Order: sequence, then C-alpha cells, then structure tokens
Amino acid sequence: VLSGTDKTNVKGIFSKISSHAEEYGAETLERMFITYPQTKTYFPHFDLHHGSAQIKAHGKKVANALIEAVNHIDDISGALSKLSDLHAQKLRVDPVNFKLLGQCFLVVVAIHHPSALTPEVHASLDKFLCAVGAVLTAKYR
Amino acid sequence: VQWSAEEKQLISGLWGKVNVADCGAEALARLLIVYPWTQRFFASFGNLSSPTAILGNPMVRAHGKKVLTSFGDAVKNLDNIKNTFAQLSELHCDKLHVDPENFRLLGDILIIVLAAHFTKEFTPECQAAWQKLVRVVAHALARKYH
Ligand code: HEM
Ligand code: HEM
Repeated sequence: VLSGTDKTNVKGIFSKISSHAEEYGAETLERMFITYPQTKTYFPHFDLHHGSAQIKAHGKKVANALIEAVNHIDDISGALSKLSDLHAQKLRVDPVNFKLLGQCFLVVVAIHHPSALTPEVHASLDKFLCAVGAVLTAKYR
Repeated sequence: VQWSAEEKQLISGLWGKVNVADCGAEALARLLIVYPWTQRFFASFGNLSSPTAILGNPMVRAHGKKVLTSFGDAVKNLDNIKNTFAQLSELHCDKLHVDPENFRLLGDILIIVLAAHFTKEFTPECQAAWQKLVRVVAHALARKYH
C-alpha cells in the first residue's frame, strides 16, 4: 500500500494545499468536464456552466474528503467508505472515470505546485488516489 | 479524426514553446519511476535502481529526447498520424512487445509534464486538445496489434 515515504509526501503536499480546497477540487471537476465530456453524463441535475454555483459546492465536497482521507491515511476505508454506497450502489460510476478525475487533480496541483510535485511526489500522490478510488469502488468486489 | 481550428492553433500554439529535451527526459523519467514495471524494456539503459539513479541516467535522458521529439512529428502533420506512426507501430508490436495500455500512460504523463511547465497557460481547452493528441498518437501506435 502506501509507504513511510509515501504517507509523509501526500501529507507534505496536502499541507501546501492550501485552504485552496475550494477552487482546486473545483477547477479539477471542471477540467474533467471538458477534457472528458463523457463524464458529464453522471450530472444531469447539475448545472455545468463554468463557475456554476453547484460545481462550486460539490468541489469543496470532493476536496474535503481527499483531505479527510489524508488525515486518517492509515485507515482509508471507514474514512470514505460511506462515499462507497453512494458511488457504487446508487451512482454506478464506471470505475474508469475515477482515473480521469485523479488525472485532472494531479494536473491542477502540477499547475500551482510545480516545484513540489517532483517525481517521487508524483508517485506517492498517485498511490494515495489509487486506494482512494480503490475504496470508493470496493462495493464492486 | 476531425481537427478543429482552435484545436490546431493550440497544439502548435504550445508546441512552439516546448523543451523537447527537458520535458523529454522527465516524462520518460517520470514513467520509469511512476510505473516501475515499464523499466523492463530499458534494462540495456543500465542503472534504473533508484529515483535518483534514474533522473541521472543519460541514456533514459537521451532517449527521453527522441520520444517527445516524435510527438512533435505528430503535431507538425496533425492529419497523417496513422502514417508517420506506421513504421513505429511495428517495432513496439513485433519487436519490443509493449502493451497498448502503456502508450496511454506515457501520454497522460506527457500532459502532466506539459502543464507543470506552462502552469496557468495550459488552459482546459488547451488540455482538451492535448489529451485528444496523446489518445490519437497512442492509438496510431497500436493499430499494428489489430
Ligand atoms: C477520489 C475520487 C472521488 C472522490 C473522492 C469523490 C467524492 C465525492 C464527494 C465528496 C461527494 C459528495 C458527498 C455528498 O454530498 O453526498 C460525491 C458525490 C458524487 N460523486 Fe464523487 N468523487 C470521486 C469520483 C467520482 C467519479 C469518478 C464520479 C463519476 C463520474 C463521481 C460522481 C459523483 C456524483 C454524481 C455525486 C453526487 C453529487 C450530487 O448530485 O450532489 N465521483 N463524490
Ligand atoms: C506512447 C508513446 C510512445 C512514443 C511517442 C514512442 C516513440 C518511440 C520511437 C520514435 C522510437 C524509435 C526507436 C529509436 O529511436 O531507436 C521508440 C523506441 C522504443 N520504445 Fe517507444 N514510444 C512510445 C511508447 C513506448 C512504451 C509504452 C514503451 C514501453 C514502456 C516504449 C519503449 C521503447 C523502447 C525500449 C524503444 C527502443 C529503445 C532502444 O532499443 O534503444 N515505447 N519509441
């Protein structure tokens, strides 16, 4: 899973967030709308106009869990697991998107925290998101 | 593949400013590090034993250069990819035996590298074009398995 190196990096990089939670998750879910349109299909009830009131609110929702997780990095499940019954049982998110979103996020970061997303921080950061996605989908296994 | 007008002007609107070698040595360097198994194909490159060891190897670095140099050939003739990449879809298929799933990784890693460098310049629209790029090239690369 995540390693001694690993945990400490995700954290060190989640410290330089920062309080930016809002715009970051927000810019990440947007990017994921254009770059990957097929991903809109899940948000019919959603308004998807740049800076749409809603994407705003959901983005600090999505952001606050990634953190939430980062805090209890040592037992992720019961940490996001609840977001498990939602994504898997109700929403039926195609386990493939979880990758798309992870990609846009790791893109947002790379735009603002260039010098800090080094080879090794790229990795770990990707390790982390992969259990995060590996957890929200667990109900598949 | 129907290229749009602002989709080209962008691809090349960014390319012009690209550091083929620098960007070049990273993506490949980030690949060997990011997904370890892919180090299988480059053993002849010598030392790939530590993050450090890798960012320092002049082979990987050297080759890193002709990789994203080839993507440039992708940009310069955005209409004839399946061709400019016919010759190279053989080597990767009949000789090196590389899973298609790995042409796509390198492509998702080119984009992380492109953005890191151009920070805010790499606008969403920007990204849309350039993910459409790696998906195509990537595709033209595997057509030789089919
Ligand atoms: C690490 C990956 C992801 C995380 C951490 C995450 C997080 C969240 C959060 C925090 C919520 C809001 C919880 C609530 O208010 O009930 C949510 C709900 C939702 N998620 Fe995600 N998400 C991820 C990936 C995805 C993917 C891949 C999809 C499918 C494309 C998706 C689609 C949705 C939808 C449609 C909702 C309900 C939003 C609404 O209508 O209010 N999410 N998720
Ligand atoms: C998807 C983007 C890729 C691009 C743009 C690309 C491009 C190229 C090009 C132009 C060559 C010419 C060989 C030479 O210059 O001597 C080459 C060879 C080679 N490719 Fe790639 N290729 C890609 C994918 C991959 C993947 C996924 C792998 C394995 C992980 C790989 C491993 C190799 C190796 C080992 C060689 C020859 C190295 C040597 O014998 O010195 N390539 N590639």
